[PDB]
Amino acid sequence: GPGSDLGKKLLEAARAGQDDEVRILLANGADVNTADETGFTPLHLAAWEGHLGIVEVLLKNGADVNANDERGHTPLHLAAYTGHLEIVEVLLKNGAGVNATDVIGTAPLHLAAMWGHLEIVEVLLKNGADAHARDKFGKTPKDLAEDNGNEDVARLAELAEYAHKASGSQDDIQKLIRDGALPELVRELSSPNESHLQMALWALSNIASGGNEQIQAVIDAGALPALVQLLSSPNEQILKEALEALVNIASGGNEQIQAVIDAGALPALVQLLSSPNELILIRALQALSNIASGGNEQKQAVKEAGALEKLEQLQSHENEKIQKEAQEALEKLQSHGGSGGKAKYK
Repeated sequence: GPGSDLGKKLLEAARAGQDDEVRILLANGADVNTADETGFTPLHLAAWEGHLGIVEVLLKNGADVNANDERGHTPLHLAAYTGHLEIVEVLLKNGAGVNATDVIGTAPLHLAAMWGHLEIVEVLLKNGADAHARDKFGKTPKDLAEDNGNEDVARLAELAEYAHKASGSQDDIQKLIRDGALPELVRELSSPNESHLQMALWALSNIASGGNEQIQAVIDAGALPALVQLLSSPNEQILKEALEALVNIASGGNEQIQAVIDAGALPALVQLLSSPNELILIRALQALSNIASGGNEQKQAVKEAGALEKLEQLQSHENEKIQKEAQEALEKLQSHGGSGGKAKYK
């Protein structure tokens, strides 16, 4: 009874995937945010049915990306459930709320995880989804993935939970270590899945940023050989994250610095000073500078690795941050100019 036939026709064209009809109806003033008695909008229908072009046209015409239906689902919930990755990406690019919850506390990540849509899980996490969100019954995305036998999703969610805790308080980090997360994180430093590597590297690097006792736990779990071997990765994001973890470990005591050297870091760090990626270059430089802040045995190892000549070359680098870091590292190694301080990635 309520509602116009023009709005009804737009809903039906969106559901049916009739792209030109959607265009024509919108051109004739059909309300892009038409909602039936259940709060279902054209954008909900297009997301559920997987019509990417229509999703894009509706958003271009002002569709409410965060419209809720009568059970609290948004279009992002529906695209995540039905497995439409590009639609998920388009919705998020247009402002979809990644942590929207329905009337029982279910978020889009719950639905993607429960139905095994791994890439969607990755995209939701990258856009800030709460990995440990609990619905009204206490279930997390990991719980639902486990209950549905999606172990790949469950493992990523577990690593994302660890990474969240590792960015938290000192008590959070201490509980992570107590509960035995470090061996799992280190094991994942050999994973062929880049998403696992990234989560594990973030968690371990963040743990190593919170004091020498926390650095020692990371060392004792065996992280150093894996971190060093990841410096041959072809993926620049992995290189950056592995280097940040090594920077943090090398901010510790001289015996911890020596552990970095003994794990083989120096040849890779010196070579990485040649990277055209200046974020990679400066992190390798900061790792070497932290190592040079150790004792004379550590300083001498850096010199024997050939770092002096490369550091001198960097004094003419166009990047002035690199120039300054290089000068400070050289002064640390040669002329007791060790006020360069310890680099740290918090």
